[PDB]
Amino acid sequence: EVQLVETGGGLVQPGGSLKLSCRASGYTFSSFAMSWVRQAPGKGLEWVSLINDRGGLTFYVDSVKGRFTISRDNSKNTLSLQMHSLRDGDTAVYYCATGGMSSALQSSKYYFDFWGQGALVTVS
Amino acid sequence: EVQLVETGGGLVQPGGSLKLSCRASGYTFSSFAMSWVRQAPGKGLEWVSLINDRGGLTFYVDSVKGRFTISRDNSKNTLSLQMHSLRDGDTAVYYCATGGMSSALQSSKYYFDFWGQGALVTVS
Amino acid sequence: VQLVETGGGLVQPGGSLKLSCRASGYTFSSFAMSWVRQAPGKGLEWVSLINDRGGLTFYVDSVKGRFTISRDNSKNTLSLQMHSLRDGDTAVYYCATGGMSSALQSSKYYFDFWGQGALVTVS
Amino acid sequence: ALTQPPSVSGSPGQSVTISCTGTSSDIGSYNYVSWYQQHPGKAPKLMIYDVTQRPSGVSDRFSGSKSGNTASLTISGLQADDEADYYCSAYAGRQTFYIFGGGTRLTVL
Amino acid sequence: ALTQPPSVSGSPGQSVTISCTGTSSDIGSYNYVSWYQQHPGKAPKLMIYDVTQRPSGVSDRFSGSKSGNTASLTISGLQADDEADYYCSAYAGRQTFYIFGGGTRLTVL
Amino acid sequence: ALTQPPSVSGSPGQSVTISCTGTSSDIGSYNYVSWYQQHPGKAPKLMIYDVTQRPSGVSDRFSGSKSGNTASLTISGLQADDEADYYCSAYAGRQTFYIFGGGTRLTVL
Amino acid sequence: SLGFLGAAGSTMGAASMTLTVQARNLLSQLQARVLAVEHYLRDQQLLGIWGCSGKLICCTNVPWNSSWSNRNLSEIWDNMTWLQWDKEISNYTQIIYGLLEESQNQQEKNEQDLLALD
Amino acid sequence: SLGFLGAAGSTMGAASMTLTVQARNLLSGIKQLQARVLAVEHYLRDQQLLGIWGCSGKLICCTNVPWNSSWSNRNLSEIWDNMTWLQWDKEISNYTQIIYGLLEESQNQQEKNEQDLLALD
Amino acid sequence: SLGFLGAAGSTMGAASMTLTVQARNLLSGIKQLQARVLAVEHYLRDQQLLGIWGCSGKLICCTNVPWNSSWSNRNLSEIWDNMTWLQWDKEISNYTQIIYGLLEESQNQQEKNEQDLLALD
Ligand SMILES: *[C@@H]1O[C@H](CO)[C@@H](O)[C@H](O)[C@H]1NC(C)=O
Ligand SMILES: *[C@@H]1O[C@H](CO)[C@@H](O)[C@H](O)[C@H]1NC(C)=O
Ligand SMILES: *[C@@H]1O[C@H](CO)[C@@H](O)[C@H](O)[C@H]1NC(C)=O
Ligand SMILES: *[C@@H]1O[C@H](CO)[C@@H](O)[C@H](O)[C@H]1NC(C)=O
Ligand SMILES: *[C@@H]1O[C@H](CO)[C@@H](O)[C@H](O)[C@H]1NC(C)=O
Ligand SMILES: *[C@@H]1O[C@H](CO)[C@@H](O)[C@H](O)[C@H]1NC(C)=O
Ligand SMILES: *[C@@H]1O[C@H](CO)[C@@H](O)[C@H](O)[C@H]1NC(C)=O
Ligand SMILES: *[C@@H]1O[C@H](CO)[C@@H](O)[C@H](O)[C@H]1NC(C)=O
Ligand SMILES: *[C@@H]1O[C@H](CO)[C@@H](O)[C@H](O)[C@H]1NC(C)=O
Ligand SMILES: *[C@@H]1O[C@H](CO)[C@@H](O)[C@H](O)[C@H]1NC(C)=O
Ligand SMILES: *[C@@H]1O[C@H](CO)[C@@H](O)[C@H](O)[C@H]1NC(C)=O
Ligand SMILES: *[C@@H]1O[C@H](CO)[C@@H](O)[C@H](O)[C@H]1NC(C)=O
Ligand SMILES: *[C@@H]1O[C@H](CO)[C@@H](O)[C@H](O)[C@H]1NC(C)=O
Ligand SMILES: *[C@@H]1O[C@H](CO)[C@@H](O)[C@H](O)[C@H]1NC(C)=O
Repeated sequence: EVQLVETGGGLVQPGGSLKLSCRASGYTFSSFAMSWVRQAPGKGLEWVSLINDRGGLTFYVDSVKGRFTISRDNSKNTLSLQMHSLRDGDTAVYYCATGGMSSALQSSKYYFDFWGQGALVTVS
Repeated sequence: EVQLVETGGGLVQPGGSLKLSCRASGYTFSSFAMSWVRQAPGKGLEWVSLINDRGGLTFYVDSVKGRFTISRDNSKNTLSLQMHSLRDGDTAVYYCATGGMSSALQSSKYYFDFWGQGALVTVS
Repeated sequence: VQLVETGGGLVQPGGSLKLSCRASGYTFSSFAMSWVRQAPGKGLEWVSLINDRGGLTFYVDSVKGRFTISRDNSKNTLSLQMHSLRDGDTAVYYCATGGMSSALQSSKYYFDFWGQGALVTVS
Repeated sequence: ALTQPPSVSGSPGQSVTISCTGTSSDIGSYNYVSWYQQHPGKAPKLMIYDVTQRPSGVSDRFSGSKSGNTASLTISGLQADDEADYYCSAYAGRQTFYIFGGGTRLTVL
Repeated sequence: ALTQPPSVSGSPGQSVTISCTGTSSDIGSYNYVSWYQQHPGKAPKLMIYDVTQRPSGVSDRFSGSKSGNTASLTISGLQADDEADYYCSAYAGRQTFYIFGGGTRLTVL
Repeated sequence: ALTQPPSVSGSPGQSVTISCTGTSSDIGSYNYVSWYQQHPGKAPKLMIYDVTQRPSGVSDRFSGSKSGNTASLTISGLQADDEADYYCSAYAGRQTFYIFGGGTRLTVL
Repeated sequence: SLGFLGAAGSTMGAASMTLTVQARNLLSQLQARVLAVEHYLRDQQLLGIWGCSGKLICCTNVPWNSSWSNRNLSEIWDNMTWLQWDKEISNYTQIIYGLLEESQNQQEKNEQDLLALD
Repeated sequence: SLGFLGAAGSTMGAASMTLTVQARNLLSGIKQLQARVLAVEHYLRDQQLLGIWGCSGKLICCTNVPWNSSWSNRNLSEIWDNMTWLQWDKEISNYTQIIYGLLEESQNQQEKNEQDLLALD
Repeated sequence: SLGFLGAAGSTMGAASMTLTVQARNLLSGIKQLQARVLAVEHYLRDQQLLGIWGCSGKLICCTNVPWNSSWSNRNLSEIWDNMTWLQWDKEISNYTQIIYGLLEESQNQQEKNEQDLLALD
């Protein structure tokens, strides 16, 4: 069974910073791309960032290109999203997800096949 | 000096599709780039699309890049323009023309030279 | 080090004006050069940058279709030709060294030696 | 960039459709259109991908289609945990990777 | 895009100048300015290309000039040079191939 | 793009600071932040570059720092001759080379 | 790194990451040296006729025909080795190379025209 | 389609479509070995000469060196449509080294400009 | 214009302007064939090594390998302005195999990243 567990932070101040650490198990970590998807409590789902399986390529939405860094460690099976300069509008649940990209030799997917539990990130 | 004869279409609803075509005679078709130029009934001329002599390169205005496809057949001496998602604002007389860009080994043009007789596109 | 601009004002906006700058006291061909705008009632604005060889020129968007910057490394001079000048372009234009280094030198990204102003008016 | 109607409902045993509308750069040019089902208090799960494909373990009651610049999720019958917030998602090229629509509440009357 | 005079006029036996102006990316940076004659009810035909040249088959008394960001068509004689909008066109780079702007409904009274 | 509050004042023997505010894409991303001191009628002579460095030929009472998306100039042994218009300059990138704030008037009582 | 040909029995998606190990062993009695140089130059010429001049992994504009091999990528790259794949598509290799040449020729003319726009 | 040198008598605009046909035939006891070494050296000298011009890996390579009207005062409608490559090669036997020197210098300037732009933060 | 190796005693910044002068002199009974074959083999090994690094067709090739201060702690004002290439070669020869390995690995990672970027529809 594939499981993704977010172990990141909670409440931060405006202008602060934090990281979200996502652990994964039940599959080969280095074989799948991963992502973080945002959902405000009163809004629908919003994609924020994705990282490839090897970790060399990262992609972001325009609003976070200068604020968010996504990285992964394939030896520790750990995904890490570091967020800086958060605003009041960024209060949301951030879901760790697996899928959405493949490194050309596997198959075409463009979908998110596994989702985590959802970390709650709030700004005072 | 040369003859260009367009074949038009009828009345199409908004959101539909329409194919225009143009036949060439009196010159070597494969030696010249061809273009399509639009003229609304009460306005002036507007360039819409340009295709080179081999058909490999197509250029469009921004407003039609996701809607119009220009195609060339050098064996039938035939041009076609397949328009999708037409709106009432696209009602106009469309002309096919010989001129525009030249393929690097020919003298520079950047002008339209020979014109057809026009074809009407009416959108409800 | 000295930088001496040659220039003057202009009448009948829409014409063109050639400004120049002579350098002394240092190797002209070894440093990048720039022109910086300062309106009498405003702060400093960067306008143009040319590298040490002269092959690379950079401009702000508002003057990309108006200003041409060139340099002559034999006479140790700059030449800035400003086309389509408007009344809003009245400012003191300073000749300055620096702004970049050509990959084999330590970086700068600063302007150390400044001129005395091209004293350019538009009427 | 994706608009879908809210407040979708139906009786047990009846079939429903949930539409999703985009432009030529989101739906018309790509077959990478997917649908997710999120229950309140739970993370969303993948239900439909590649317009007509299902993940393993998902029953054949969920299907779908695409036409023009629109797509539709077809739910044949209604029962049990079908009542949920559904979302459409589409690939939007290299500049914007994924675009999601708003939530559609599907209720079983 | 390209500004043209508001349909100038003149008597038969006199000449007119029809201006065509734009910005540095339309006129100032390129010498590829052309003029077309479109008789009502008929397709346009090429009259002037490359600012000063005319194609074979077109009579004289049609010429042009360029200065700064302004190009102009000089028409002399007006010997039944009936109203035909006298459109100008210029090449404006790879992103904007051709623009025509408005027109000049020259009348010969 | 840079914000420089005006009307800074002080007295001989006391320290003063002049702030400079930018954004995450310029001050945060690059360390190429410089400060100039312009006396009326004089060229804006360079005083500080690379946040913490000074050129040869100036007093060492001028210093500075950078933190977050802001930067500052500090004068310790303020002199009566330091009444001048100070400017903050920063490298913005390859598409936009340099950004400046407004002039900061420093007066000494 | 496994060494020269050490990935020969590995799958294509694993062996494709060791291309430089194979490349460095192609250049390093006179008839043997000249023959090795000629084979290296013929392979580099074939790469230069295509657009793959300086690359070891090169993506082209030739679509894959299902008549050459109808296997999906989950079998070619994850299950099959380069020796088995090379055996499978030997009969079509000379076809594929020809199409690659044609594609580059069209591309060169298109680039020549695209750089010809003022 | 016409084979090696088949387009030699055709116009250069038409012969430009057979560059791969000509290129494939440049690479393929003591006399055999000397002949093979000589063919390799001629190929490598031509490839180095292309490489120092920034044309490595290309059969049609556009450059930024302007054409001097003194080298050949002909229009493109005459050079490309009414002339062969052999006649052109005879016509510009003179000035070939001038063109090669200008191409080498232009590529050196382009490499320095690219190095300075890539080093620009 | 200093001739072959004329810049050998010039500084590295000045000697880098003569890369084509040295490059064009690298290409030009059984004793002479052995000499010619060895010259060709050395040229091809250098060109293959440049190709592996992603530097094919260029004389000045910029890379993504950071400089390790342990290889040399000199700044640009010393390496390029007050040092020749011979002295630099004497200082760096202990570390050139580490640099070559890093260049090869960096290009392999770059090729995989480019292939994955070109696989996004
Ligand atoms: C040989 O096969 C085994 C079975 O999975 C695999 O683990 C091993 O890596 C293979 N050998 C090589 C050199 O790839
Ligand atoms: C594949 O090859 C066959 C062989 O005749 C051809 O008919 C077909 O069109 C080819 N398909 C593609 C997609 O190239
Ligand atoms: C590829 O085709 C084989 C047919 O033998 C099939 O078993 C396999 O599941 C296919 N791969 C995928 C990813 O569906
Ligand atoms: C594909 O994988 C199966 C796994 O059982 C193996 O038996 C088969 O030989 C593989 N195919 C090839 C071509 O090696
Ligand atoms: C390839 O050719 C060989 C003989 O040349 C033949 O035995 C084999 O069946 C062929 N394979 C295919 C797939 O056509
Ligand atoms: C030789 O000249 C004739 C003259 O018309 C032409 O048709 C023919 O194609 C030429 N030959 C080649 C090989 O191009
Ligand atoms: C063309 O060559 C002649 C040689 O007589 C020279 O004088 C002239 O300056 C050259 N033209 C250019 C544009 O370099
Ligand atoms: C090309 O130049 C020749 C030289 O006289 C001339 O006769 C011919 O008309 C020119 N062609 C064009 C298209 O201008
Ligand atoms: C090249 O120049 C020499 C100099 O005398 C002259 O004799 C020869 O005829 C010229 N060749 C051509 C083809 O112009
Ligand atoms: C040799 O050294 C002197 C020292 O000043 C220098 O001027 C000269 O250019 C050097 N020679 C070369 C060929 O660089
Ligand atoms: C290169 O630098 C790193 C620290 O950045 C150091 O750990 C490593 O040992 C250095 N390499 C060598 C060969 O000394
Ligand atoms: C920089 O170079 C100079 C000589 O030009 C030297 O004196 C100084 O110590 C160097 N600085 C370093 C390595 O930080
Ligand atoms: C370095 O600079 C000194 C300054 O006097 C000079 O004498 C010396 O020759 C220079 N070294 C080189 C290699 O140019
Ligand atoms: C390179 O390594 C050898 C091995 O001991 C050493 O003797 C030599 O001094 C080293 N070179 C440098 C420049 O440190």
